[PDB]
Amino acid sequence: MAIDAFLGKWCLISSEGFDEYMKELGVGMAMRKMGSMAKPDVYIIKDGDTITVKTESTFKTSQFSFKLGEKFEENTLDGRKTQTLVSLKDDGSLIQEQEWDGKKTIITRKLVDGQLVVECDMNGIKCVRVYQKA
Ligand SMILES: CCCCCC/C=C\CCCCCCCC(=O)O
Repeated sequence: MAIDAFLGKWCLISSEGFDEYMKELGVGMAMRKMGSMAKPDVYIIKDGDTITVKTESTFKTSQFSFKLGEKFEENTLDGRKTQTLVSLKDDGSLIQEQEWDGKKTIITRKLVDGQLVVECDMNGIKCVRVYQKA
C-alpha cells in the first residue's frame, strides 16, 4: 500500500517553527539547542509488516517500530514515553498520534514533490520539517 512511498533514508533540508514546537512539548533549553542544530537522518524501513522510523544525529539517536493500526508505547527523541498510534489516510499521508500525561500531539508525514514533509501540531503550535531522499 502507500507506505512503500515513505521507505528509505531521508536527510533534513529545512526546519521551521521547531523550537516553538519543542517549547510546547516541555523541552529544556540545551536540548532545544541540540534540536535546532541537528540535521538528522531518518530511516523509514519496513520488513514483514513491521515499520521502523529511525532518527540519527550527532546529538541523539531514537527509533520506534510498529505495525499500522496497532497502538504502542514510544520513547520519543526528547525522552517522552507516549501511547502512539500510526495510520495511513486515503491521502495517503502517515499520521502519528502521541498521547502522554493527558497531552496530545499529532505529527503528519507526506510526500510532496519527492520530499518527506513532516508537520507537527501541539496545542495549535505548528512546526514543519522537510527531508530529501539521501
Ligand atoms: C531531531 C534531532 C535530535 C537531537 C535533538 C534532541 C532534542 C530535542 C528534539 C525534540 C524531539 C521532539 C520532536 C521530534 C518529532 C520529529 O522529529 O518529527
